[PDB]
Amino acid sequence: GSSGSSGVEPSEENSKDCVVCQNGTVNWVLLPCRHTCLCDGCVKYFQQCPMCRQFVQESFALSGPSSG
Ligand SMILES: [Zn+2]
Ligand SMILES: [Zn+2]
Repeated sequence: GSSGSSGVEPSEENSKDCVVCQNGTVNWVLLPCRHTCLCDGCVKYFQQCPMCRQFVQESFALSGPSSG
């Protein structure tokens, strides 16, 4: 029972998300830089940061009070 609205999306559907698959929520930091642009899986896809391209020496999952 609609008129013809074939486009229902929020103001902005992009923020602190993966810049590789933009499908899953990034929950891993790429230290040192500590950039979260790689999903739990994409984190292994690129040994470096897809933003700063810094040799990833250590990586940990946020798993904190920071979530949407
Ligand atoms: Zn991803
Ligand atoms: Zn980075």
